[PDB]
Amino acid sequence: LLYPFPKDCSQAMLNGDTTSGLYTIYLNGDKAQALEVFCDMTSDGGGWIVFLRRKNGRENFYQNWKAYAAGFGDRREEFWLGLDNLNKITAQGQYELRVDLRDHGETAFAVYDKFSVGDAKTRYKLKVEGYSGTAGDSMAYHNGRSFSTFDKDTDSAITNCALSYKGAFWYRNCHRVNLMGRYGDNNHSEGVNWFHWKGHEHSIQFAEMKLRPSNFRN
Amino acid sequence: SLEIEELARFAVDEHNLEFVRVVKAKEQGANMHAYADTMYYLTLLYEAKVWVKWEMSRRLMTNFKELQ
Repeated sequence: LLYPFPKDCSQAMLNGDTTSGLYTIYLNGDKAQALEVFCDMTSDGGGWIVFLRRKNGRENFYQNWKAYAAGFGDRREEFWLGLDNLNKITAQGQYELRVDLRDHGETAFAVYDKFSVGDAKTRYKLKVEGYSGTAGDSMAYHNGRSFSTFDKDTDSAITNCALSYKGAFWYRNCHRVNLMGRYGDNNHSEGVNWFHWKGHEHSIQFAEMKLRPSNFRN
Repeated sequence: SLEIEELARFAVDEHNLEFVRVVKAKEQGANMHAYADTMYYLTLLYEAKVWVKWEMSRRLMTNFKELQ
């Protein structure tokens, strides 16, 4: 193989793997640091590590700090990859973020040219910059925020955002994105929300967040 | 109305024009809680977008503005 220990789904694709599904990647190409991830090899040029999937409400996203740090779920179905994994992957180079949204036969997407997640000491501080696409720039509001769960609030929050809005996120006061919100919940701000596409009173049926090196575009 | 005028004057100052008056003002995008961050859409003719944000600091609730 071109990359015997591929460090992301873009190296897996460059190895000649063109089918979406589960692949073993190796953090910093280290054989001792295997991670089985879902690769989206068909959307927008492929080579994407999927790190969030919402599609049917079968999985619980109203989970504590430890669950969000570690990851949870079947990576073939609804899941969250884990903030420690996102920190280690985004530290490997310069990654872009893609968000794919589908609802009742309508589709939209967002791309952010720069996406990184800080380590646990930073409470997994979000960097998200350079919007393009059709879903609307709802992540800009969240740029610079630490992560919060119902059991770990911030010293800057007016309300417990995770408790109030039935999820976990890089909340401010509180969100324009709530993709780890409560499935099918059209109550204001409580659902699978992307404000600049469907507002706060519309829970989206299908959402994926995914990342790959930004240089893959060229 | 006094608060809307202060937002409109703040927007002109941050852009720098001489503020005359507010033509139109609408708030949109807040989550459904008291003291939620909100965007003001101001017509003053010019169209301005001004954040009104809230944060706790040492258990005190603080309020600040940003020109979008």
